[PDB]
Amino acid sequence: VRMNVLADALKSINNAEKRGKRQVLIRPCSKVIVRFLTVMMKHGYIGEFEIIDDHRAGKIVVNLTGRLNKCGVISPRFDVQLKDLEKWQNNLLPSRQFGFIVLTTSAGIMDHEEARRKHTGGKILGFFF
Amino acid sequence: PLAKDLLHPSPEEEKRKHKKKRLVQSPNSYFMDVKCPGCYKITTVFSHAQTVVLCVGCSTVLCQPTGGKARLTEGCSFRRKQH
Amino acid sequence: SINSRLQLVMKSGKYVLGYKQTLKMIRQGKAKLVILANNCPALRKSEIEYYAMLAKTGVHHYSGNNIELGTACGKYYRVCTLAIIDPGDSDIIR
Amino acid sequence: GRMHAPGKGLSQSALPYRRSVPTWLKLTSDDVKEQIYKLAKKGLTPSQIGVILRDSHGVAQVRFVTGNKILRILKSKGLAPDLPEDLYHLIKKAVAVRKHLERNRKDKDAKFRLILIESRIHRLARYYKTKRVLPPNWKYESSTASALV
Amino acid sequence: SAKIVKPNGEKPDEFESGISQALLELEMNSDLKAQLRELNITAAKEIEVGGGRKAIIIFVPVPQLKSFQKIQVRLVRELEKKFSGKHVVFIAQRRILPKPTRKSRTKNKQKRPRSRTLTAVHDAILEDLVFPSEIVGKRIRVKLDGSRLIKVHLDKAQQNNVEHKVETFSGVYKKLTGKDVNFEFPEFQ
Ligand SMILES: [Mg+2]
Repeated sequence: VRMNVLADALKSINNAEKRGKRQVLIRPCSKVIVRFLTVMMKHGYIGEFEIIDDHRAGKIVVNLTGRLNKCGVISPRFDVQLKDLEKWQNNLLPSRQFGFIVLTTSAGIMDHEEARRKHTGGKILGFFF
Repeated sequence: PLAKDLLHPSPEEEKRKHKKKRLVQSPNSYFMDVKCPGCYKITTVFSHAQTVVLCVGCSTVLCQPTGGKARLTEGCSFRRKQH
Repeated sequence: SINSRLQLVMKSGKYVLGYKQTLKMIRQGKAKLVILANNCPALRKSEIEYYAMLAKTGVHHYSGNNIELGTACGKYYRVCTLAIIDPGDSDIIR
Repeated sequence: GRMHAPGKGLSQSALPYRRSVPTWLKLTSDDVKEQIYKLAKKGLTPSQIGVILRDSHGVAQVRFVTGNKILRILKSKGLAPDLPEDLYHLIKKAVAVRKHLERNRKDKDAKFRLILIESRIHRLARYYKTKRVLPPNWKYESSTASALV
Repeated sequence: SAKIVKPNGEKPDEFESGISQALLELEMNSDLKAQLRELNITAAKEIEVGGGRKAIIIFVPVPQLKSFQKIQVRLVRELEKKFSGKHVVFIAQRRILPKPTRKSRTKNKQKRPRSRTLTAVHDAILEDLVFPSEIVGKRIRVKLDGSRLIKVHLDKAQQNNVEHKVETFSGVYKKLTGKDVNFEFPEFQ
C-alpha cells in the first residue's frame, strides 16, 4: 500500500517531466514532501508549487519547468555518517558539478551541500539532479 | 496535454469526475426540503435515503429507497438550494 | 423473526424461563407472551396454550427446539417454554 | 484492494470542506443527543442511528452537531453494546454460515466464507485486545459463539 | 462604565474602557439585551492596515464565542456605526501551548490537545474573523523565494458584509500570527 509517500510523489514528478507535462498534482501530500520540494525550488529544479488543503491529507500542484532530469528516492532512509556522504554522492549523482542528495538532519531537511556547511550527517531521503 | 491549469478547473469538468477524484473532495449528494400533498409539514429528506422516510404527521410515506437517489412518492416537491 | 426481538427483551425487559415459574406468571396474570417451542411435548403445549387462552395472553410456537430458544435467549441452554412479563424498547408484544 | 477478495473497488462517502452546521437544522447538540439516545434505547446499532438521523431527520453528521461521535455519546452514558457492533456483525454472520454448513456438509464455498469470516473475526479481535475494549481473554469458540449473539 | 465587561487580569483603560462602554451603551436597547448580559470580552487592540483605515480587533473568552456569533452581525452593525471610521471583528482568546520538545520535556504536564496546539489555533482564528462568509477551501502558495502565502476561498452568503473588509483580515493575522493572506470570491458546486 502507500508505504512511502515520497516515492509515490517523486515518481509522479519525475514521470511527468519526461512527458514534458507543464504541471502535476501529487495525491497524498505530506510535510516531508513540502519540505523536500522547497529544497528543489532553490536550486531551480522546479517552479512554485501551490498546496491544496483538502481537509484530510493534502494535494499539491507543482509548476515544473524543463529542468528536472530525474528525482528519485532511497527507500530505506539509511543513516549517512558524513564520511560516507562522499561515497554516496559519488555513486548516486551524475557529476561532482551539480546534483543534490536531499537528506534530513538534526538541523532540518536540506541538500548535501548545506549539511556539509553545517557539518552534520543524517538520513538520506532521495536525490534530484 | 502539456497545459491543464489543474488548480482552476472549469466548473463543468469537476462534475464529470468521480467525487473523490476532484481537486477537493466534495460529495455528489443533497438534502431536499419536501412538501407532500396532505400535510403542510416539511421533512428534511436526504436524497440518498437508505431508509423509508415517513411523514412527521403519519399516514403517507415519502421516499421508497432505491440504488442511488430516493424514489419520491407520486406527487411531492423538494428544495435543493443551500450552503 | 423472533431472534432479534427476543435478544433485546432478555437484555432490557423481564422474564421467566421454562415452566412453573411461567405457569405461575400466567396464574398471577402478569405475563403476556408465552413462547413455547416445538418439542414442548404435546400435553404441555395444550395445557399451557389452554392455560394462557383463559388468561388472555398471546402464545408463540416458535419454530424452535427446546434449544433454538435457549440459544436465542442468550442463555446457553435448554428452555422449552418461556414467559415475557415486560419488554424493553423491543416490540415483541403486538 | 480489499482484505479478502479480488475486487479492487472504491465506493465511499465523502464530506465537504465545510463542517459548521448547515442552518436548516434546528435541534442543537442537545436535541440530537436526546434523539440518538431514544433510538439506541429502542435497540439500534451506532451505524443504524447515524442512518435514521440523516435520511428522515436532519443531521448530516452527528459529530459536527454535537462535540463527539455517536459511540462516545452512547458510551459516556452507558447505552453502548457489550462488544463492538462492528465485530458481532461478523460473529452473527459466522454463526449463520455455521448453521447451514451443519445441515449441508457439501458446500465447499461456505467453507471459505466461514474460514475467511473466522479470520476477519480474529483479526479484528486482536486489536480490540490492544485497544483494550475487550478483556485479554475472550476468544472465539464455535460453541459459545451462537450464544454471544 | 468600562471595567465590568472586560475581566481577565488585563485592565489598560484606553480603548478597552471606551469599547466596553459601547457594549454597555448597546444594553440600553430593546431585544439587544439580556443575551448581552451573559457575554463578556477579555482584551482589545487597535491595529492599522496598509490602506490606512485602522481596525479594532476584539477578543472573547472562547465558550462565549459561540454565543457572540448569534449577536455578531447585529453587534458589529451598531458599534461600527457608533465607534466610527473603523472596522470591527471578533476573535476567540485561544491559549496556544508550546510544543513539548525533549528539551522542553515531559516532567508532568497534562497532555496538550490538538484544539490547543499551534496550527489549530491560527486556523480557528480564520473561522472567527470571517464569521459571515465562512471558509469553503484554502490553497497555499509557495513563492520562488519560499514565502508561504495562503489563499482563502470564502463562500458568498454574507459576502456583501465581508467584501469591503478583506484587507483588514489581511492586516489582522499579520499582527496576531505572522502570515500573509488574500481572499478570493469564487464558483459553486
Ligand atoms: Mg491477504
